[PDB]
Amino acid sequence: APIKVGINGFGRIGRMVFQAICDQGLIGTEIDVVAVVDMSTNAEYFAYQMKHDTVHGRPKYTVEAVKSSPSVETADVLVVNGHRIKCVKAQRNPADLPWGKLGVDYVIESTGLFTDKLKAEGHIKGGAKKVVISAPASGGAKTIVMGVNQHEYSPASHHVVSNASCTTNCLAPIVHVLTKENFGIETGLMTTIHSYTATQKTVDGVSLKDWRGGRAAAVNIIPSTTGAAKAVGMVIPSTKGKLTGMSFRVPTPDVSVVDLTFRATRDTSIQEIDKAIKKAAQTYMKGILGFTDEELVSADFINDNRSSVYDSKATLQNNLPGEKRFFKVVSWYDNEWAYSHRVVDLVRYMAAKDAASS
Amino acid sequence: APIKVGINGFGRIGRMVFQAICDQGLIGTEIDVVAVVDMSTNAEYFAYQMKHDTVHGRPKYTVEAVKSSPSVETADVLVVNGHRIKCVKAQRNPADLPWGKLGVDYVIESTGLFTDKLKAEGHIKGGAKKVVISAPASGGAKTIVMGVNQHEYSPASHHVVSNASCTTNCLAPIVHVLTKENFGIETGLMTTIHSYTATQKTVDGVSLKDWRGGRAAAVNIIPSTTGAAKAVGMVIPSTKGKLTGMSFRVPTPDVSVVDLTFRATRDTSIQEIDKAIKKAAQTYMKGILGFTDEELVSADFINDNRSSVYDSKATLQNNLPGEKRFFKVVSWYDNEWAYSHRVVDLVRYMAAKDAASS
Amino acid sequence: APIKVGINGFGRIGRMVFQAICDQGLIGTEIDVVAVVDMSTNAEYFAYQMKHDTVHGRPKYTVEAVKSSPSVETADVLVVNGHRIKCVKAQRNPADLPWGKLGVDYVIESTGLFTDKLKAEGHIKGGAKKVVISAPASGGAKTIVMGVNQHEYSPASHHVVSNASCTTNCLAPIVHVLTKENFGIETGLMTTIHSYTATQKTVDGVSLKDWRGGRAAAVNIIPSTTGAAKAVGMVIPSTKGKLTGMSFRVPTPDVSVVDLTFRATRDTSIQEIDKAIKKAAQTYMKGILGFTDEELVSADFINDNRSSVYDSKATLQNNLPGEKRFFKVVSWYDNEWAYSHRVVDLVRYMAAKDAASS
Amino acid sequence: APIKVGINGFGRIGRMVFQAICDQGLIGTEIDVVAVVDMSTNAEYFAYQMKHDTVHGRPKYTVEAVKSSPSVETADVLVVNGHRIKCVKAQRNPADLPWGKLGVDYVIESTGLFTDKLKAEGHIKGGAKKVVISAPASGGAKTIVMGVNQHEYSPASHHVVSNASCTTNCLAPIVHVLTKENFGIETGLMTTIHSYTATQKTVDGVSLKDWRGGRAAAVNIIPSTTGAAKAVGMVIPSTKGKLTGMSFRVPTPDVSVVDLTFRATRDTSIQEIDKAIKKAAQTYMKGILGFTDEELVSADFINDNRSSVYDSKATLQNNLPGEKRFFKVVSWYDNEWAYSHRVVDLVRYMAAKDAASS
Ligand SMILES: COc1cc(OC)cc(C(=O)N[C@@H]2[C@H](O)[C@@H](CO)O[C@H]2n2cnc3c(NCc4cccc5ccccc45)ncnc32)c1
Ligand SMILES: COc1cc(OC)cc(C(=O)N[C@@H]2[C@H](O)[C@@H](CO)O[C@H]2n2cnc3c(NCc4cccc5ccccc45)ncnc32)c1
Ligand SMILES: COc1cc(OC)cc(C(=O)N[C@@H]2[C@H](O)[C@@H](CO)O[C@H]2n2cnc3c(NCc4cccc5ccccc45)ncnc32)c1
Ligand SMILES: COc1cc(OC)cc(C(=O)N[C@@H]2[C@H](O)[C@@H](CO)O[C@H]2n2cnc3c(NCc4cccc5ccccc45)ncnc32)c1
Repeated sequence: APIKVGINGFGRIGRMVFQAICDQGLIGTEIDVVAVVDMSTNAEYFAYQMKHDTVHGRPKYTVEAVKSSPSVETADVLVVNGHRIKCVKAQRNPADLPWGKLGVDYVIESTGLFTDKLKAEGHIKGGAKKVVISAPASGGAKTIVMGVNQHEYSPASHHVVSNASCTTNCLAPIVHVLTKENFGIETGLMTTIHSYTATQKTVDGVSLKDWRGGRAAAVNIIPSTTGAAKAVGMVIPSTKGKLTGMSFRVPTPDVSVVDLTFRATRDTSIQEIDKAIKKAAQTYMKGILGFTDEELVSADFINDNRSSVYDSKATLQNNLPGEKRFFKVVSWYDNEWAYSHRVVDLVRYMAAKDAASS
Repeated sequence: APIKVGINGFGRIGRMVFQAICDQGLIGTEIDVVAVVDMSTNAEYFAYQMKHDTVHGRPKYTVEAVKSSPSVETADVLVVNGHRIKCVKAQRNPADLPWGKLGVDYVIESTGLFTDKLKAEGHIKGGAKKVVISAPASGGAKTIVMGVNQHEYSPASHHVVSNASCTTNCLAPIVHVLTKENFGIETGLMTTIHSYTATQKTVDGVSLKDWRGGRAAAVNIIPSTTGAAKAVGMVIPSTKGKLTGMSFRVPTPDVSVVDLTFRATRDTSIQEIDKAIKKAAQTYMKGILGFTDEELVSADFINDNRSSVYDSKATLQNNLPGEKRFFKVVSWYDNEWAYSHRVVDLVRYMAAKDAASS
Repeated sequence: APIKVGINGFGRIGRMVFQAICDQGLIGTEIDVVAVVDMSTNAEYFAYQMKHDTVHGRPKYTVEAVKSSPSVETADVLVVNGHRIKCVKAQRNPADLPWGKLGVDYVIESTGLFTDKLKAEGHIKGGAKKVVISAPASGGAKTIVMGVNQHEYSPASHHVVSNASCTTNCLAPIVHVLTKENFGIETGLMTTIHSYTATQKTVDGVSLKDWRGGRAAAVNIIPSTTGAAKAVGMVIPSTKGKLTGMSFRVPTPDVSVVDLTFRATRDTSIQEIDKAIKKAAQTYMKGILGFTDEELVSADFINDNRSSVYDSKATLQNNLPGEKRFFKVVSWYDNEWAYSHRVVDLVRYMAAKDAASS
Repeated sequence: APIKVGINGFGRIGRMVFQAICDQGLIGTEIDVVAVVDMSTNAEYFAYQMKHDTVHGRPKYTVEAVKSSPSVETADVLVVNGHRIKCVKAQRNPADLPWGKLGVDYVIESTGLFTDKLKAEGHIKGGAKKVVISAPASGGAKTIVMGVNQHEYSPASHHVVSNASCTTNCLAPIVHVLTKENFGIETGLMTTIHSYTATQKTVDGVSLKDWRGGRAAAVNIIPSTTGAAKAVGMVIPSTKGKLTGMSFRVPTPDVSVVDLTFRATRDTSIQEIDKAIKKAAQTYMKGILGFTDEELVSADFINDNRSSVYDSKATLQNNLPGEKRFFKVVSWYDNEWAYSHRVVDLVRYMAAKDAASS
């Protein structure tokens, strides 16, 4: 029984998510992407965008654009590895979307305009069963981070779920084992050296909400606030009010790194922490949290699908010799690639669980 | 009698133009910028943007934001070197602008939405007397390139003028001395290595009109088209249908270079062309066309206000040993800074001539 | 009978060449890289450099560093896909290299210090049979561009061959078909928008020979001279003194594009030229010269091994409507990747022909 | 009595220092730069390098290259604002420099090859009096940070002084007031997002000592270690073994930022710390420690000569709501410009004190 999904909003996020599905070879067999929705239905343009990625290169699958009817002037259907995907026109209100008419049960909300629990529900009123917001959510939506708290998903209570953010998906895993392995965490501050994103400007532009955010992105180091710190508090309750952090947008199109500085509950050492993270990466966190012993740089993590990949050498070489409480942990993450795979993982999980409970 | 001007659209272009007025020390004495119009009237945000520029640095003048009335919650008035500038709320149709009520005679149209002669004329219906479009125009608007054909401006015939484009303001000067010095020009192809601009995207985004133009700007070499070639045909009629060119957008926030390859009418040499350009730069083109004998790079032309600055070394060293017809000329230009000064020079010219003819 | 090859100089060029060999799955079976020579014999460092590449990503083969004798402190042997490569200490004079002692017949001279025919011959005096300079040569060394004039290679006369440069390998193929298909070429000027290289500096630095070439590389458009223009005159005699060109180094780590402007001998059209290049690419130039009908950017050519891939849309869209003589041709090239594959192709060709003639 | 100074090593650092002098308008009157030493004496090249800077732009003073004798083929004398500066030939051993013969008392060691106390003393053996190493020093040399411990300079005991590093000159000031204002500092970890430098590579290159540091600089986030953390322990004794930090080299040619995370001794608040830093910046730290309330970005600090400029907004907005011990402090610094001005200030301080004690 292929999971009927729909993607509302086919921008960087949307496409990435779709590509992640196709990349995992789930298209057709496991997941059926009935359709994608956006301000345009020009399938030829979508194929172009999918076939060529500045950062992620060429896809391992075949993409072609065709016409639903030999009547239509411009393609409106996408064909990935044979499977057919419908390019549907966008709506101002999610409830106006023909989800029920199309047979879509799970809608991936990635337009960034419906991050509010109430507004997102519109998809269900449109005929959808479940909605997964590919970004932080507001309005009391269940936030989940694969590898940290997916077990808290309630098929009967949760209908609008949030996959949090890319940064949160990198920090939470670390914080998760730090607390689970009973290392404790009195308080902590994290800084993320983050690659610039679509919301930024090429040259100095307009940004009334975020003044710094409007400055030339690939020529500046741009400070910015982030909720990934507090958000982890929702996935890991015990950390509420103990964690906070900021971001530094820098001249890279993709891949970011987390720098966590925290104080432990009981005396320990950087070595202990090191081994515990590695051990977790090889056991209950495999696939989500990984690690490296190599002298790597951002470029080396492109297309790495782990939500968080711990940098052992960087960590061990930059802590106090015999410190027992104050530590710094460094973990990388492909802010685009990994997050996308997590959205897929979240959907498959929910679907598998929604079916199990019947 | 200070020229009463109004800037419609206060983005990069609008500000740069305004900064060029201030930088030239014309604010107040020579030019009276009665007001600027944008979707926002937040003078504090405008002050911020003017006081800090990634590429051009800090201004040589003082900029402060004040309140028209102590009642207003957020500053709506800009104070540059004592002169007061009004921050007015934008309108959908230029004709609704209170130009006449503000006493504005010359309007600088730089929103990018009224490049059409018919739409731009709305400012005049709004009360303005003359309009200068800070970009290429359509609908039969007189196009002028200072130092090439300002003498063709007709106070009684032209009311909506276009200052052309940055690139055109770089090529025209060259082509102008090439034809004036009777070198001739059978045909010519020009390629411009241009810095990326506001219309581009930080990361792969949406660009239906220009597909390549949607790719990550600071990380790719992006081919694009340019009308600068044909436009020079309107400023210099003799070149109609003889010129054409293309552009390559590269990873630089500012400063571009023009690579002109053309075939001369009569036998000559690159040394001849070289001496001529330098001669013209020192005489009838001074201030508009300049040149350099130094081993410079793009950064070296930041804040250079000449529309086009000829590169002697680069030219002399890259032509055929004894060629007599087929040549290549290289000239730099600060695509932001110079163009901005030109808009100011055009306004001052129009104003002086409008007044002279009474 | 595995070709015995030795790499002198294991820098960007040398490694790329090596990776090209391994990538083509030639390591061991077809080509035996007996050893690589450099200022360091630290195999662990070389492994690191080969296992991680900022631009080309991770290798498809396995690389491991081991010790020749359990005695040595630091590994001095590289093991790729099982094959053992010796890491040998560099020498001031190539004649001091143990080529004969190692059984090396073909030496890849890529240190950039022995581009002179006389100095390169030192390898032969050292025991080697043939020398391939992975760069433009001087001193009368035979220059060869695969796909254009490899047939002119003489196993008895040519012992020190030059693969030319990346730029020459992109332009020659084009020029080759232009002349072969009898399009003619009175004169021609080419400009290459080239990615920065190892010879450049991160921040303004020292470069007595090339003043401009010493300025911050990733933040400037840096003009420079190129011999790729004249060099094509040696591979395609008929073009001697007819071609010339220049380069513009821009802020990209890899991939460049050639902008060729030329005047044909007989009347023709850009469409004729377009179809001809596409035909040549699909026939006698397949593998060397390719083409594209897509709206691509530099990043799309990363890892493309064709010496030159013609841009059809960019070319057709930027030429004069009904021009018959003056044209512009656009072709891209992964200046690093493709050139490397050519070096390997040159070597295999030579080796096959040296054996045949006996 | 003009301070007789000599610059050994005229690279980025050297020039910067020399330009700092001229910029301050000290050249000639206060400081007499008798000469500069480097592998080359080509004054014309030096003038070029000084008249054009990718990051800092054009100089406010005039630079010209002349010949000591109308005999010499290439200029060997620099003429800034009239003052004459000799361009001397470099030596392998500092003791072989004609410092005594030239009348140079204070030598600025900025070659990076003589950071060792013992080797640097060679300048004094060459006839010099005092030596200032424009970089961290080893061998037990007195390290001083203007605004933090210049008073600890002993004219009779210290003959080889170290101005520390750019990063240390940024963190020290902050830590200084943190301790002086009795906020206390149990332990502290600092991360510095640093622009790339001359030691890095444009494309993946050779770097045996620092493997990651060899990777393409302007296209990666590169982790690295830094002694700036421990170094503050020598300038501020009470901080020994309490501080430690790391660095992240990002794609920016200049300007860096410090992210300090520390635990205080007694209960306090971020607001307290904020007001304290500002107070200190207006009083005893003026000229060394500055601050901003604006939404700035890296580019906004170019040409800022303060050793450290505290970011109040960034700081206040990214700490825990009611935290009393665990805090984060952010401060920018033009790693090139500021440090250079400090070197000059150190020299003027030492000279004024050397003379005072007689
Ligand atoms: C690729 O094709 C194009 C072409 C285009 O230009 C016309 C814009 C976009 C674009 O913005 N594309 C957006 C971008 O790629 C991504 C947001 O991160 O999702 C897209 N997007 C934005 N709004 C969307 C929507 N409903 C909202 C909506 C629908 C109808 C009217 C509205 C009026 C006011 C405010 C909202 C309105 N439904 C689906 N995708 C959306 C995409
Ligand atoms: C700096 O402050 C802000 C804040 C903001 O968001 C709230 C948007 C902008 C912005 O877009 N800023 C634009 C940008 O800075 C610059 C274009 O290069 O001009 C601005 N701009 C956009 N439209 C403008 C206009 N009339 C058009 C117009 C007026 C009224 C309603 C309209 C409805 C639909 C379509 C057009 C409408 N008049 C003047 N400046 C304008 C600037
Ligand atoms: C990773 O290993 C390292 C370490 C290093 O630092 C010490 C430098 C390099 C490096 O420059 N590496 C260079 C770089 O990778 C590449 C040139 O693009 O070739 C390397 N290279 C430079 N000279 C070489 C040589 N013989 C010349 C030579 C050898 C011995 C003495 C000489 C004295 C004077 C003049 C020439 C001398 N043989 C092999 N590779 C060479 C490589
Ligand atoms: C423009 O002028 C040029 C030209 C050049 O190439 C020809 C190299 C440089 C350059 O490297 N320039 C170096 C660079 O700009 C900076 C160090 O970061 O200082 C320069 N530098 C390096 N060594 C120097 C020295 N004595 C040391 C020395 C002197 C003589 C021989 C030595 C042999 C082995 C080891 C050390 C040797 N004295 C002054 N400046 C120096 C500068």
